[PDB]
Amino acid sequence: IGSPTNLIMVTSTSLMLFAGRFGLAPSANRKATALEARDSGLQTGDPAGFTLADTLACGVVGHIIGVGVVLGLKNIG
Amino acid sequence: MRDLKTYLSVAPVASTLWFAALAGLLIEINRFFPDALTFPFF
Amino acid sequence: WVTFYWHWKHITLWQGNVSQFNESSTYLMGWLRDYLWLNSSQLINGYNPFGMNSLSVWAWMFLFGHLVWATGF
Amino acid sequence: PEVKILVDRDPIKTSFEQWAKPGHFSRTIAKGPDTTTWIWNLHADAHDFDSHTSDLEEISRKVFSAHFGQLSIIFLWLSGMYFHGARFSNYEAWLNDPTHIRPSAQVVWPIVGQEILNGDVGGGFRGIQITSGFFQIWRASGITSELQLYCTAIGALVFAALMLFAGWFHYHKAAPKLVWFQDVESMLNHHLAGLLGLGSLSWAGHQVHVSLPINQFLNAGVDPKEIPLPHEFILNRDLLAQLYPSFAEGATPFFTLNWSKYADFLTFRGGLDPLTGGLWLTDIAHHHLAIAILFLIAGHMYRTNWGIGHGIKDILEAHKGPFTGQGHKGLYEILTTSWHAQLSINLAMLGSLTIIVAHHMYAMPPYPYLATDYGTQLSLFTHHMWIGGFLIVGAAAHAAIFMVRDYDPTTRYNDLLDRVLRHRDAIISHLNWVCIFLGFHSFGLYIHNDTMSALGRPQDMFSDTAIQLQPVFAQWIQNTHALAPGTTAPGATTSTSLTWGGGDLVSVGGKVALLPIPLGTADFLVHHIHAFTIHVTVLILLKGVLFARSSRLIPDKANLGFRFPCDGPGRGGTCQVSAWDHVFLGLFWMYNAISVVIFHFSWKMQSDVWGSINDQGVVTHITGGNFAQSSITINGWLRDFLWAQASQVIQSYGSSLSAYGLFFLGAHFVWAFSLMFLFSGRGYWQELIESIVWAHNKLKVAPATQPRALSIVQGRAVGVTHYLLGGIATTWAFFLARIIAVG
Amino acid sequence: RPLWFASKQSLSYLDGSLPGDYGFDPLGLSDPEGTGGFIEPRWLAYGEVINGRFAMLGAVGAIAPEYLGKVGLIPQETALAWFQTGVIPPAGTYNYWADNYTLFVLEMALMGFAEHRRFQDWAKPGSMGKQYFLGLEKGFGGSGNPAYPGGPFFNPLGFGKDEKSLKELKLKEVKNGRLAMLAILGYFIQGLVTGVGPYQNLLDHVADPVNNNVLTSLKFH
Amino acid sequence: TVAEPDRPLWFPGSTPPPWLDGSLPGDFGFDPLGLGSDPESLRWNVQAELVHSRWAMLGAAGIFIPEFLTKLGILNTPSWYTAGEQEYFTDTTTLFIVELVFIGWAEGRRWADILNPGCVNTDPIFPNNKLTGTDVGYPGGLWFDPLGWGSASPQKLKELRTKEIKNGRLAMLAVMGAWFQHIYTGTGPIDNLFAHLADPGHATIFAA
Ligand code: CLA
Ligand code: CLA
Ligand SMILES: CC(/C=C/C=C(C)/C=C/[C@@]12O[C@]1(C)C[C@@H](O)CC2(C)C)=C\C=C\C=C(C)\C=C\C=C(C)\C=C\[C@@]12O[C@]1(C)C[C@@H](O)CC2(C)C
Ligand SMILES: CC1=C[C@H](O)CC(C)(C)[C@H]1/C=C/C(C)=C/C=C/C(C)=C/C=C/C=C(C)/C=C/C=C(C)/C=C/C1=C(C)C[C@H](O)CC1(C)C
Ligand SMILES: CC1=C(/C=C/C(C)=C\C=C\C(C)=C\C=C\C=C(C)\C=C/C=C(C)/C=C/C2=C(C)CCCC2(C)C)C(C)(C)CCC1
Ligand code: SF4
Ligand SMILES: [Ca+2]
Repeated sequence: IGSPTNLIMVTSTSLMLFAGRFGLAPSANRKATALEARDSGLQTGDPAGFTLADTLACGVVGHIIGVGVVLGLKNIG
Repeated sequence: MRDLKTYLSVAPVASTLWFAALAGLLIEINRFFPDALTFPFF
Repeated sequence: WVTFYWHWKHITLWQGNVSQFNESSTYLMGWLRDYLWLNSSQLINGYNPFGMNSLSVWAWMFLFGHLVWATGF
Repeated sequence: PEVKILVDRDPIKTSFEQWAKPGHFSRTIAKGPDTTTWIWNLHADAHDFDSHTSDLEEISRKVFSAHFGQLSIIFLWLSGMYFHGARFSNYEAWLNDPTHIRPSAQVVWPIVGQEILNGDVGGGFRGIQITSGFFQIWRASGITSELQLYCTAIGALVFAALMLFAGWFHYHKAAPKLVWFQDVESMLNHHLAGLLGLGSLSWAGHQVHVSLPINQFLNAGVDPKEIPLPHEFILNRDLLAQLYPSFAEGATPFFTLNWSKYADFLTFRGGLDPLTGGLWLTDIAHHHLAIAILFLIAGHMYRTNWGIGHGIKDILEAHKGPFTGQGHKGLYEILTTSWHAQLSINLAMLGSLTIIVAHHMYAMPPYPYLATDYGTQLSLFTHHMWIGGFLIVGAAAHAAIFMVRDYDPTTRYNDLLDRVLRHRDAIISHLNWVCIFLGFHSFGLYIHNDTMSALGRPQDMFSDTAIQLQPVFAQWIQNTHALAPGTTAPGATTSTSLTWGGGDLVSVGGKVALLPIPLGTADFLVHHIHAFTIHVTVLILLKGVLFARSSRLIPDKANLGFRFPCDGPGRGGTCQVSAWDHVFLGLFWMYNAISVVIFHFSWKMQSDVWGSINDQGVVTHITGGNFAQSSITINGWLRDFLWAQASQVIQSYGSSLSAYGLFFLGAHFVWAFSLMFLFSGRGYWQELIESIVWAHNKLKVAPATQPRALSIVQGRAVGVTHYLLGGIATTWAFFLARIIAVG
Repeated sequence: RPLWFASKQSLSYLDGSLPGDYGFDPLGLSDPEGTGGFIEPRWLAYGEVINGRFAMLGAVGAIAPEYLGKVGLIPQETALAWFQTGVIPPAGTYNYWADNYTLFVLEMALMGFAEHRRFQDWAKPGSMGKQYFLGLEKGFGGSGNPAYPGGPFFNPLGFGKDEKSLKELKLKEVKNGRLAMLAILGYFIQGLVTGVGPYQNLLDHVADPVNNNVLTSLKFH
Repeated sequence: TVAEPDRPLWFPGSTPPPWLDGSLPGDFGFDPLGLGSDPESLRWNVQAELVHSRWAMLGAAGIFIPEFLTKLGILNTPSWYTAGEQEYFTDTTTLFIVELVFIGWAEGRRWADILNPGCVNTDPIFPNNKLTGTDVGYPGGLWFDPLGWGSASPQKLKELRTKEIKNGRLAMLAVMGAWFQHIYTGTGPIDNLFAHLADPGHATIFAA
């Protein structure tokens, strides 16, 4: 650890991971319009259809939110 | 091989070879006999 | 070509500078630089940001022709 | 719907058999010539693939391999430039003393007298001064020795070989399937994130590890041979740390989001480095990093094999409204079917881009010692303007080829296109009107000023001293840019460009680099000239596209093709109704527009920008600030621009610039030569040729390939080609002699 | 049939018959639909095998002289890291009986013969046991399977005489190779960031696992 | 004149081109660019390879043997590379014109033989002399085959002609070898040989 940046990074990260994980985020098996269900064809041991492609996606999104927020927190106060 | 010699006989290629030879010749002649408004040997 | 020839030979004769034609008429840059370019000097200044003179009617007309000619294209 | 690698093996056999059969691609041309017209058609149809075959897969394979051929040629050309930089350049001497030495990368042989073109460029070097700009690039890249240029030339040659090989490979061995090409989401995802993103990131890497430090030692006056090699900055981080201390951290601030600590070599200062007159390399590396992130993000927008992301067809179809009907419905099918459509959009955007580049490179000189090298700057701006304009006229040509060849409402319909076609008369009539209004109220103002000045009424002119037409809007804009740093861009230290912000004149070697560019009635009038010329070009080309199918004069025009001379003397006469002839006509107007643009650039930059500066700071501009009072009149353009600034090129004989005098006259010659073709017609020429042919048969020397006058269309194409070459090369010689002598 | 990150594409062709099959091709590289050069699934299997074997040899020989140099009978003049061997001159060099370039020409000659003939068994099986090669031809006729030619030279002891043991040993060779490739990759990245050699790096992690070069991310030669 | 289908090829496993059936001496199936693809050009190039081979064997002798002996305490002969600059009993140009005349005669008659086989076998002065060869490139006769080793059975002539062509290929490579060596190194070829024999691991291409 060694910073409050860790808290915001695991915050935005784990929050987006949780979003894409169960529901209320366009997962690989959930296509959005303006969240319809669809098949990726890519199997996953996780029973809820949360795949590896969506794992990488939600992680990177949690890092975009997290780095943007921490740089918005440090460059303000 | 026969087809390649045929291609090398085609108008533009034969023209580049021919005029390239002619250019090298005229260049070298003007290199050993530069300037010259006249035929000096009479 | 005829009139360029006549006018340049005479305009050099009238200036006592016949040599300028004799040496400069053997290459085309000589015609472009020492006839047209050189003798446009007073013409194109017939009017300018600093005033006018009697040559303005010839400056104007000079462009008029340039325009009409180009319109023809 | 599962994106994947798809090719076919050995579609076309590698053989010289069809090398020996001219016109093999065409069933008619392959029969060989009965007349000389054959010889021209063979060359006009060589790259018209969709006329050779109707199979989209074959066409796509030809296109792909052809692109490989192009890239091979480009790499061979870059290999040439770097090799000449290593072997026939004064680049090291210039690298020592840039503000004095003139860059020269070509040396001529002493054969016929031409060695005079090897002029004194400094550094004990005789040669031709180059205006391409490679010295400023190589310096900005940290390149010091000729050896590094050798290595780059060898790598470039190798890549030429690789590209050529891949062309042969993907046409003759592994040729992609049609579905492979049509995977548009995959292609856009890989060009956004893979090509542009990883390219920009890689370049940021080279800059932070090579360009920034080596340029620090160059700017600190260190001798280039004494500068550490670029990899010594990668090995011993103490060299960089001495130059840039942040490198002592070990990229830990990057992962810990302490990125502000990198403000050392990643900066948002803006403006120009006053030593080099180019943009801050810290700002540039930071820039390439940001761009890299943006494109790497943009490359995940489109769905491929994992369900996340967008289908482009979905996006198109959702966009429709009460004015446009079902619009955008059908465009995915058109843009994945017609090559000419894609080439049309890409030519439009790539040319427009090239023009934007032309502006941004002068107003924000990106390389060191580039701004003060006026020959290189004028050459670059003019060059990229020409490329842009040509590319845009091409975009019109291929929009027209789409309309004639690939448009089919019974199969691939689009509502927007149909509606446009359904009020083409309104569109073209209104564009026509705007063009007339702009002609009068831009050029007619010039005629007003010439007439008032000739009559001795300068107070009745349109001038900053008489009837002022101030560009109030643009002035307000550049003021807002001047005020931006610290206010609406608190991170920006200085103005975005020195053309905006008042003061902060930048001078290098006594010559100015950039200062605030004034704007007045002269600039107003010229800008409306640019508006006018662009609108007329758009009129000709757009009219060509929208009436390519049909018109009230010719209802079946699309059946006559994209490129045809006419439909005869009837209906009053129908010459030049083809969309091709609209491209022909639009080329002249692109020439007109771009010509006035580059004249405006040279005139304005020499009058109000470029010049020398005193030790006490008194600036003398190359021309005496005479733009404001002399450009507002056509006579002023004839006299104070053309007649004045042509003295160098007509006085170049006997110097190393005499080649520009020769090209001046020769380009005049080919331009006048074009008028023979543009003003006449092939019937006269064919009759004359009948008499000449008689003379040959008299002596048993008439050829079997019967001589024919050029086609009507070829007459036009020859004509416009020589017109453009002559005019453009004339301005070329004029510009280069002028700015090399007085710059 | 344990499956790892399979897809409908992958299971469409990955049949389980290929040694080491876990049905894993998320990019569909072994998809048999489009097949040209080097995207043939057979070629990718033979390639995984060859890369795997070479990677076994390299994974061993890269860390061996360093370890033996720690405590062993090897002279410390010759006991180096894999990257300081003279492979990468800026990382380090050693003066052998040759100039390292003559060594390279030599090795490209020997590997020239071995690899060229190997390929000829791939392109025309059994063609390397026909033309006169000063004998040796018989073992160069191959088994009809390029990755597994066997014969007297390459399989003298004939392990896996039954298909079951040969298939298990093939699964073993595949997983061994997949492990060794990741190994030599690890040598690359470790020696890149750490710079002390792979085994010395591991030891930096042994007495102090709290070292953990991940968070450090520092690099020196 | 004997097809040889299973002959050892240059590229084991590869298929020989159809215009190389093994009948020619020295046929290892090597013509990847199809330079002898048509029969006419293969005929011509067979004569070419033969003449190049013989000239290159004489040249390999003239370089390597005198350089080797003069390297010892036997001869004083100068370096083959610089032997042209030497001053002989007359100027080299007139020697060269002599050479062009006589060699021009020989090459001219060989030329007439290639273009019109057999038409050139008679002495234009003493007709009873004549030449025995029936194959182009192997003229025979008392002058060119006095020991008669050239007129023999097939398979023997194929063995010997194969020997000639392989020796000649080696000699071509060797002559150009001493050339590029003397340009690259600064000595004669025998010094390259000895310098390499002393330290073959180092004294190579890469000692410079
Ligand atoms: C990150 C992957 C990637 C990259 C970097 C590129 C890069 C490029 N593509 Mg490609 N393409 C890709 C994936 C990619 N493509 C995909 C997924 C598709 C859809 C299936 C396409 C289909 C496509 C078509 C149809 C065409 C291109 C073209 C081009 C060239 C455009 C001109 C240019 O910018 O020159 C800049 C030059 C360089 C950056 C030099 C570097 C180029 C290196 C050598 C290639 C690196 C990427 C390459 C694909 C790696 C594969 C090699 C391997 C299989 C042996 C360019 C080099 C055009 C082309 O083929 O031009 C010949 C073109 O017609 N692309
Ligand atoms: C200098 C030569 C010249 C001139 C004057 C023009 C003029 C014009 N062209 Mg043309 N063109 C030219 C060269 C020229 N062209 C050439 C060489 C080509 C071959 C490539 C073309 C091909 C071409 C095409 C394909 C098109 C045009 C179009 C136009 C019109 C543009 C609209 C406009 O500006 O209206 C205003 C008029 C002017 C700016 C001319 C000057 C007006 C003066 C200053 C006003 C004086 C009025 C005064 C009261 C006169 C009364 C006096 C009394 C005694 C009668 C315009 C009238 C476009 C068009 O049709 O229009 C939309 C069109 O599509 N041109
Ligand atoms: C190497 C050479 C030719 C090489 C050709 C090659 C590899 C071509 C191969 C291929 O084309 C094929 C076949 C088939 C294609 O599908 C593929 C490729 C791969 C393209 C000729 C040498 C030919 C070499 C010759 C002929 C040398 C003759 C020497 C003479 C005459 C004597 C010279 C001297 O006299 C001097 C001048 C001075 C004296 O002091 C010394 C001496 C040496 C005595
Ligand atoms: C499959 C796939 C498909 C899907 O779809 C997707 C994905 C997943 C992406 C994919 C991919 C994956 C991966 C990762 C791969 C990788 C591989 C590798 C790594 C290899 C190596 C491999 C490797 C290798 C061979 C290596 C080898 C090595 C060696 C020999 C070494 C050597 C050496 C030694 C000893 C010592 C010295 O001193 C040095 C040297 C000289 C150096
Ligand atoms: C299975 C399991 C589980 C779960 C787990 C989890 C929850 C996971 C996850 C997750 C994760 C672990 C995530 C993370 C991630 C990351 C990522 C995905 C990355 C990213 C990246 C990138 C690419 C970045 C980029 C960037 C940005 C953002 C911007 C700027 C620049 C940079 C570069 C920085 C449990 C426990 C239940 C049980 C057991 C096992
Ligand atoms: S003059 Fe020529 S272009 Fe005009 S209608 Fe007649 S044939 Fe057609
Ligand atoms: Ca495939």
